[PDB]
Amino acid sequence: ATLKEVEMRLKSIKNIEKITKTMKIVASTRLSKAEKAKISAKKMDEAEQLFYKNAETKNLDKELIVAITSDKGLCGSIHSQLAKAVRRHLNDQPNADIVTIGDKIKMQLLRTHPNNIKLSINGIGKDAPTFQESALIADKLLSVMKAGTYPKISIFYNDPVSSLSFEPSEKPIFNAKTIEQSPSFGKFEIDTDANVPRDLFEYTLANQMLTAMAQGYAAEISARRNAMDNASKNAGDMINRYSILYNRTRQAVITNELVDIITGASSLG
Amino acid sequence: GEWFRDNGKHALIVYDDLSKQAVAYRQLSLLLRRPPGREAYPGDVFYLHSRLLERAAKLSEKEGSGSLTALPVIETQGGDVSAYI
Repeated sequence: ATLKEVEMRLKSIKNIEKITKTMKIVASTRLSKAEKAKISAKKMDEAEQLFYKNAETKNLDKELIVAITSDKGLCGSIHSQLAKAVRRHLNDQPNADIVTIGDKIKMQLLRTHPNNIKLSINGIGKDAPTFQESALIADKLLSVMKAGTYPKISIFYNDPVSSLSFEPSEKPIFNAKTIEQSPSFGKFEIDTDANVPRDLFEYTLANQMLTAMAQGYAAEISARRNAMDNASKNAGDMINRYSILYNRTRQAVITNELVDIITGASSLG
Repeated sequence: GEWFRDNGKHALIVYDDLSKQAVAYRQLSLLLRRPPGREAYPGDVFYLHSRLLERAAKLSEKEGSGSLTALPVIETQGGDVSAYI
C-alpha cells in the first residue's frame, strides 16, 4: 500500500483503459466492415432459402453438428453460450458427431465431448469469410466426412440480434435425398438427368456455411466490441477509485514523515 | 549460544522475534529521551541487530569448529517488506 505500488498500479490501469478504448475503436471498424459481408451473404442465401420456403424440404426421421466461432476469444458470453447450445442439442443425440470451425469452441467442446469431434477447422477468425473458404470446407465435408450419408445436419452459428444482444442459433440442412422426397418439389420443374438435387445440396451446404460464418463472425465482433466497452467503463471506474486512494496515500505519507521531522525537532535541548 | 559454540558444539538459536525487541528498545530510548530516528525508532537499531546476529557464526577448526546458527523472526504488516525494521 505504498505510494509506489498505487502509482504503478494506477498507471498500469490507465494504460489498460487506453488499450481497451483503442481495441473498442478497432472492433467498431471491423464490425462496420463485417456487416457488409454479413448482408452480402444473407441476401445471397435468401435467394435459395425462399426456394426452401416454397419447396418445403421438411425432412422426416446419427447426426452431424457444426459449431461456428473463431480462433480468438475476448467476446464474452459467446464461446460458452454456443457451447451451451451444443450441450442442449447434444444431450438429445449423444451419438451425433461434431465438426467444429473455431479453436475456442473446439476447446469448449473437446473438454466436455472429445468423442464426437472428428474434424477441426483452423485459421478462420482473422478476416471476413469468403465463399472460396466456405465452399472449400464444404468440399472437405463431402471428402473426409461424407455428410450426404448423414441423415440430419445441424449448423450452429451466432445470430446478432442487435449490436448489444445476440443469439446462438440452429440451422437445419436437408440432404439431397430429402430434396426429391419433398412434397412441394414437383411444383418446381427439374431435370432428372442433371443431378440437380445432388449438386444443389452441396450448394446449400456451402451457402449455409458461408452465412453461418459471416453471421457468427459479425456476432463475435459485436459482443467483442461490447466487452471492450464494458472493460473501458470498468477500468475508468477503478481508476476513479485508485486515484482517490493515491491522493490519500500521498497526503498521509507527507504528513507522517513530517510528524517524524517535527518529533526530532521536538526533543531538542 | 556462544557458550556452546566455544565448547566446539553446535547450537541453533531461534529469536522470536526481533520486532518486539525493536519496540522495547524504542520504548527505552524514548523514555531515556534519546532523539529518535526514522519511524520514531532509535538510530542504532541497525547496529543493535547487527551486533546481535553476528554473534552467531561458524568457528574455525582451531577454535574447535563450534557453531551458533540463528533463526530470527519478523512479523510484518500487511505483507510489507519496505518498512524500516
